[PDB]
Amino acid sequence: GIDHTSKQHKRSGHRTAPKSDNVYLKLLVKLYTFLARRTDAPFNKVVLKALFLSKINRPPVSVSRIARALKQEGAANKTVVVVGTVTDDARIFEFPKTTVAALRFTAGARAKIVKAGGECITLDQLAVRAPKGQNTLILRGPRNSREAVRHFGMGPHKGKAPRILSTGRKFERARGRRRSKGFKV
Amino acid sequence: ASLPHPKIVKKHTKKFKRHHSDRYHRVAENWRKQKGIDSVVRRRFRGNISQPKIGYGSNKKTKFLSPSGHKTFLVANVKDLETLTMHTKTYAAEIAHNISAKNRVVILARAKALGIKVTNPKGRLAL
Amino acid sequence: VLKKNPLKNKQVLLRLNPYAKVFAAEKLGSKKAEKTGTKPAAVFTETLKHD
Amino acid sequence: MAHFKEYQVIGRRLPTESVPEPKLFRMRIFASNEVIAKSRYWYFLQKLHKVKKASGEIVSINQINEAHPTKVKNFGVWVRYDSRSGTHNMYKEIRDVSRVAAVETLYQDMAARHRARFRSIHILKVAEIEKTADVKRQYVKQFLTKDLKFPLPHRVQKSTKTFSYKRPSTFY
Amino acid sequence: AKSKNHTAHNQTRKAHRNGIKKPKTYKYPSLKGVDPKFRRNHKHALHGTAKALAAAKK
Amino acid sequence: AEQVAAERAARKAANKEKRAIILERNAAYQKEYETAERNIIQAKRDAKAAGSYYVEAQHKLVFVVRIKGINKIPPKPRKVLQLLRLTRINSGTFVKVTKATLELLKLIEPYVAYGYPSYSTIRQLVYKRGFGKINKQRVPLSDNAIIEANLGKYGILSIDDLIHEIITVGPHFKQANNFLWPFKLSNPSGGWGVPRKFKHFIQGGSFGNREEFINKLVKSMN
Amino acid sequence: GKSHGYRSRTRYMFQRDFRKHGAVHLSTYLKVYKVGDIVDIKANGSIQKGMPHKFYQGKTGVVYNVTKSSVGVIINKMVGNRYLEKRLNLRVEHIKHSKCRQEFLERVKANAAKRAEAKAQGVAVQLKRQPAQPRESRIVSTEGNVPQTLAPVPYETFI
RNA sequence: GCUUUUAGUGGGCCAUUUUUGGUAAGCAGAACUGGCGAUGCGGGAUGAACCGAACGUAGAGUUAAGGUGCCGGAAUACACG
RNA sequence: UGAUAUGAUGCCCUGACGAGUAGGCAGGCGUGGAGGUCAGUGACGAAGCCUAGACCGUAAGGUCGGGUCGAACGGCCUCUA
Ligand SMILES: [Mg+2]
Ligand SMILES: [Mg+2]
Ligand SMILES: [Mg+2]
Ligand SMILES: [Mg+2]
Ligand SMILES: [Mg+2]
Ligand SMILES: [Mg+2]
Ligand SMILES: [Mg+2]
Ligand SMILES: [Mg+2]
Ligand SMILES: [Mg+2]
Ligand SMILES: [Mg+2]
Ligand SMILES: [Mg+2]
Ligand SMILES: [Mg+2]
Ligand SMILES: [Mg+2]
Ligand SMILES: [Mg+2]
Ligand SMILES: [Mg+2]
Ligand SMILES: [Mg+2]
Ligand SMILES: [Mg+2]
Ligand SMILES: [Mg+2]
Ligand SMILES: [Mg+2]
Ligand SMILES: [Mg+2]
Ligand SMILES: [Mg+2]
Ligand SMILES: [Mg+2]
Ligand SMILES: [Mg+2]
Ligand SMILES: [Mg+2]
Ligand SMILES: [Mg+2]
Ligand SMILES: [Mg+2]
Ligand SMILES: [Mg+2]
Ligand SMILES: [Mg+2]
Ligand SMILES: [Mg+2]
Ligand SMILES: [Mg+2]
Ligand SMILES: [Mg+2]
Ligand SMILES: [Mg+2]
Ligand SMILES: [Mg+2]
Ligand SMILES: [Mg+2]
Ligand SMILES: [Mg+2]
Ligand SMILES: [Mg+2]
Ligand SMILES: [Mg+2]
Ligand SMILES: [Mg+2]
Repeated sequence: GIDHTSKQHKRSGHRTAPKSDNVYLKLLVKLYTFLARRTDAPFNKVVLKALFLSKINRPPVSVSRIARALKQEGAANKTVVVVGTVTDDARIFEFPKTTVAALRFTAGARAKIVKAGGECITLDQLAVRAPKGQNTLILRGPRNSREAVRHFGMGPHKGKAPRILSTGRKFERARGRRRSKGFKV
Repeated sequence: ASLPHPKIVKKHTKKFKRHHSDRYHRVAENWRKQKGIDSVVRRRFRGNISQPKIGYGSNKKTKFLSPSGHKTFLVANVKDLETLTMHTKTYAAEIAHNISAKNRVVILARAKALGIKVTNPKGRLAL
Repeated sequence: VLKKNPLKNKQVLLRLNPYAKVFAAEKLGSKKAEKTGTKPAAVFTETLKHD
Repeated sequence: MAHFKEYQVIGRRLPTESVPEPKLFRMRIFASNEVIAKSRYWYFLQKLHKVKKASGEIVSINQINEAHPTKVKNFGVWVRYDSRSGTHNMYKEIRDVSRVAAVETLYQDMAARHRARFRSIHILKVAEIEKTADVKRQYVKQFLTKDLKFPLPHRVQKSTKTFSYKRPSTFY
Repeated sequence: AKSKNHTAHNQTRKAHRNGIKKPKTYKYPSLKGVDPKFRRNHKHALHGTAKALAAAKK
Repeated sequence: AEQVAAERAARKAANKEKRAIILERNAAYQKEYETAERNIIQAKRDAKAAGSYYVEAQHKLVFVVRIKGINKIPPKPRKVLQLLRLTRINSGTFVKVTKATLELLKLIEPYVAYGYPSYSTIRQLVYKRGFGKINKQRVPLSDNAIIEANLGKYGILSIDDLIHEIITVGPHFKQANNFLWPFKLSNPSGGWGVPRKFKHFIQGGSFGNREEFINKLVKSMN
Repeated sequence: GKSHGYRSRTRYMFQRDFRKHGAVHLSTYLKVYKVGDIVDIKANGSIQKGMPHKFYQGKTGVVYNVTKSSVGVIINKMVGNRYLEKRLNLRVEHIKHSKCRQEFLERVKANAAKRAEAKAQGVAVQLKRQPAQPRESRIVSTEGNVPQTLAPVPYETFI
C-alpha cells in the first residue's frame, strides 16, 4: 500500500467545456482552444476559460462601465472585450466611440455604442483582427452585486441580511434585533 | 477472412450468478449485488463467489470480437445488410430472429455476392 | 517502450557513460596499489595486545 | 548473541576549549560485529565515567586475533550476571583453543545452566591459566592427567536412507 | 440506563482532515478596538497629508 | 529545405562533443575517487606509524529504506516518513546528514533500516532503478539528455554527474537528490538474516543504523 | 458539582516566585511599548486589575493598542480546527518585551555588514544559517596520553 | 487560496502507556495515540479488536508475522548444556 | 481542425493511483405510454413461453438457433411516469 498524502482520483475542479449546449458557443470554443494552443498569447487562454463560465460568473457589463475604463490614461484607444453580454446605461449622457467585442449586446446597448459611431464585434471577428489579443481591454462584471450573496454568511454579529419573504416591522425585527427586546444580534 | 487481431483473452469466462440463486427458486441467476450488513459475499470472505468489478473488463483491442474476429451486426433486410459492403473484414451480419424464411434466402444471396459474412445462415432453411 | 539495464546491456551501458570503454580496457577495476612498508609504533602494538 | 570476535575499542570525551586532548579509555569487547561492539563500549563506559555517546567520540576500533590459535589453553573466566531474584558474581573455567571460542561456550553455559540471556551478563575477566594446578574446577582438571585416553562407547551412525537391510551395530 | 459521559477520542483526527488552518495574516490590519482619541486625530492627520499629495500633482 | 543530413550533421556533431565532455569528466571522477580512498588508507597507516590514531570524518551521507508497512504508525514518525518520501515498504531515498536530519532519522528508527552507502551501491542503484521526476511523471533515466535537460542548470549533464553529486554531497545535492524518484526495491533475495525484523540491528533485529552493513542489504534488494 | 470559574486551577501559576513577593520593581513601569511590538504574557498575582486569563499565560503576541495603564495585545487562539483572533487588554505588569526576535534583528544588522564588506572586497558571502555539520577527520596523539583499559566491575552492596 | 449548498451521524467498543472508583470483575469512569465498528487477505488450531500486511484482472520472482517429525508446504538440520 | 473519408464529448503520447458500511455524485441496463424517424419486422408465422445449444457485455442485460405458438411488434433521437 501507500500512505497517501493526498486524496486519490480527484477531479481538478475546473470547467473544461462550457456546460451550455449552444452550437454557436461550442464553435467559439473550437476557435479559441485552437488559438490558445498555438498562439502562446495569454489573452487567448483567459478568453477560452471565460467561455466556460456559467451565467452567474459572467455578470453583465454596463455600457457606462465600459465608458469608465477608456478614461484610464493611455487606454482610450484600446478595444474592450466582454465575454458575456453588454447592457445599456441610461444614466451616462456621453459615450465615446471605440470598439466592443462581446457575446451579446442588448438592443439599446449596441444602439448607444453605434450612435457614437462605435462598433459591435463578435468574438470571432475580434479573433481575426487580434489573434494575439493585441490592444485589448478585458472587462468583467460585478459578481458579488448579486442578490443571493446578501444572505451568504448569515450569523450572529455578521451584518448579513436574513432570508425572508415579507418584510416591514413585525417581520424578524424584535427579540434579538434590539437592546429593548432580549439582546441584539 | 477477418482483420488481424491480438489473441482474444476473455479473462473471466464463468457467469456471475446471484448469491443464493442456487439456494431458492425465487432468486434468479441475474447478477444482483449483496447490500447485507453481515453478508459473507459482500465482505469477500475466502471461499465465496466472486462479484463483477471493472478489473475484469476486456482488452479494448479484442473487445466485442467474436471467435472469428468479426463484430456481429443485426440485419433485417438487404438495405441493412448492404451497410456492411465496405467492411467485410470487420463486421459480420447476424440475421434478425423475426425475418421470414423466404426473405432470408434473399439476404443470404446478396450476402454471398458482396462477400459479407453471415453468422446464422442455417436459420429457417427448408432442407 | 521497454527499460534496458545498463548493468546487463553493454549497448546502453556504453550509451550512458563513454568512459566504460577505457575502464574495461585499462582493466582499472583490478588496479594494483603502490607497495609501501610503513610500520606501526610500539605504542600501537602494545596497547592492542594489552589487557 | 552470535559467533564472537574480540575488539579493542578506544574512545574519549569530545575535546573542549579548556580541555583539548581528553583522557582516552580502552575496553576489550566481545561482539559479532563492530556495530554491536561500539554500542557495548558506550554501555560500560557510561557505567564508569561521565560520558555518553553524544558527548564522546570513538577514537579507534580494532579486531584482536588469538596469538596461538592452534594451542590448547585453560581459561579462567570471571562474570557478573542477573538472576530472576538477584545479581551475582561467578568464576568458571573453560578449556579451548582461543578466547573467542571460550566466550562462545560461556554464553551458552550461562544460558543453559542459569537461564541468563546475553543482556544479563558482564564478562569481568578472561585470562589464560599459565600453571596447571592453578586450575580449580575439576571438570577441567579431569583433562590434565598424563597419558590421557578414553573410548567413545555406543556409536550411532546417521543413516542416509529411510530403510536399512542390516540392523545396526554400535561398535566403535 | 446510563451511557458514555464524554471523550476527546477521534476529535483531532477530525480537526486535521480539513484543518488547523494557519491564522491568515494581512497587511493593514483593522483598527478595531483602538483608542478613540488617537483614531480621531489619526483621521484628520491622514486627510491633511492626502490633501498635501494632491497639492503635489496640482 | 535542406535538413536531410544538413541539420542532422549539426546535431550529430554536437552530440559527439557532449559525449566527449562526459568522457573526460567520468575519467576525472574516477581519479578523484581512488586518490580520495588511497589518501585515507595512508592517513591511517601514517598515524599508527606516529603512534597516533586517525579518526575519519563522520559520514555526510546515508541511505534509508522503509522496512515497515503502512498501518498502525504513530502520527509523528508518520509525517517524517512522508517528508523523507518513504510512503511504501522497501522504498528508499538518500539523506544528507546534519543535526536537523539526524534528528528526523532518530524519530523513525523503528520503521526503517539505513547506513552508509558505498560508491558501488549508489552506482548500481541509479543505473538500474534510477528515475527522474519531470512534471511529476516518474521518467526512467536511460539517456543522458534526460538529465542534462532537467539538471543541466546545476552542471550535471550525465548519469555519472548525478552519481558524483550524490556521493560527494555536492553544493547542489538537494536538487540532485530530489530529482530522483524514491527508489523502489524488492525484498532481499537472501532474506533479512534475522529471525525478527522489528528489533534494532544491535539487538539482532533489522532496524536503525547498521552503518556499512546497509550495502549488503540494499544490494540484495536491488 | 464541577467548578469552572475564571481563575480556577490557577494556584501555582499566579503564585509569586519564592522570596520575590511584594512591590513590583519600578523598571516594569519605566518600560515603553509601541504598536507592533512583540510581547510575552505572564500574569502577576499581586496585580489583580488588568490580568490575563490563564489561557494566555506563556503566550506571545503583538501590541495593537497603547493606553494609559495598559496595552492591547492580539493573540491567535485556536478553537476547533481553526485560529480566531483574540484581543487582550493587559496592564503593563503582566506584559514583557520579547527577545524572541532579538537574534533575528541581530542577525540582520550583522548580515548587512558582512554583505557590504563582501561586496567591497568582492562577492564571496554565504549569509544563510546552516545546521550542525558532522565532524571532520582528525589525528589524536598517544603522547602523554596512553589508553587506560577499563573493565566492568563485580556486584557489591554497601548498605 | 476562496465560496455556496446538502447527506448520514450525534447508543460506540477494543489494545499499549498514563489513570480514578472498587477486594475484584470479560466491572464502572477519564488522558494521548493506534485500532475494531465500515475490512477482506497471511499468522495466532478455533476467535470483531493481537502479530504481519490493507484488496482492480493476471504471469514470474522475493518476503513478512509465523513455521519446517507425521497430519502439512518446508532440515527426524548443525551446535553447547 | 489541414483538406480530399468515417466518431473534436474524438484521435495520439505519457505518469501515478484502485479497501469500504451509512452516505453523496456520476455513467449505464430494463418496463407501460407519447412526438419523430428507419417508406423497420410479420399469417411464407408478430407477441409470448420452453431449451445443463450458440455468441457479445466487468455487470444490469443484449443477440441467435431449435421447439411450441397464433396477430400483432421492434431499432434509433427525444418525451413521460
Ligand atoms: Mg441592490
Ligand atoms: Mg415594556
Ligand atoms: Mg437482495
Ligand atoms: Mg456473515
Ligand atoms: Mg457487521
Ligand atoms: Mg437514559
Ligand atoms: Mg454501559
Ligand atoms: Mg451519548
Ligand atoms: Mg451525567
Ligand atoms: Mg531527503
Ligand atoms: Mg531462495
Ligand atoms: Mg544462495
Ligand atoms: Mg519466529
Ligand atoms: Mg534483485
Ligand atoms: Mg472540582
Ligand atoms: Mg475592582
Ligand atoms: Mg452538512
Ligand atoms: Mg439532519
Ligand atoms: Mg448536518
Ligand atoms: Mg444533526
Ligand atoms: Mg492496537
Ligand atoms: Mg468498562
Ligand atoms: Mg453501527
Ligand atoms: Mg474501519
Ligand atoms: Mg483489517
Ligand atoms: Mg508492534
Ligand atoms: Mg491429524
Ligand atoms: Mg512435508
Ligand atoms: Mg472503491
Ligand atoms: Mg459503461
Ligand atoms: Mg433507458
Ligand atoms: Mg420508456
Ligand atoms: Mg449462453
Ligand atoms: Mg451466434
Ligand atoms: Mg421456429
Ligand atoms: Mg414466434
Ligand atoms: Mg385468432
Ligand atoms: Mg429518454
